[PDB]
Amino acid sequence: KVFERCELARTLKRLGMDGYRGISLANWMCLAKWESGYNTRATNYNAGDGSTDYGIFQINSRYWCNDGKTPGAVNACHLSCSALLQDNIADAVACAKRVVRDPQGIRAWVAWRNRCQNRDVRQYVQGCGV
Ligand code: NA
Repeated sequence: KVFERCELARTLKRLGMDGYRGISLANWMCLAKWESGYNTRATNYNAGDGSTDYGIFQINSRYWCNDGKTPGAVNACHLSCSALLQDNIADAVACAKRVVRDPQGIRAWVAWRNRCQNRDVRQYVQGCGV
């Protein structure tokens, strides 16, 4: 599923993302935009370490989910990476929350640092009623 902007804004809000561990909704929106273009079945293979980035938040298999084919990986979110390719994003949101509970927080994603950090991201939620 490829979400419309405001459609995603309200979906994330209903899932408890607005201000989670201090991260505004607009930051979560900006992250999803640059990571996947709001596409829940987006995937990216990294031949180097045999890992794959899954879903709307492009969460990596070396640490967060199990796909069975990533050498010496772990499963911190305790989910099959398939759960991160569902049209319903509740499981992906639970995993993104687990990711930010680590030391780096939202900085865990390099795309956030490049396209969202030190910028006014309010434009991602403007007009969505959130
Ligand atoms: Na894994």
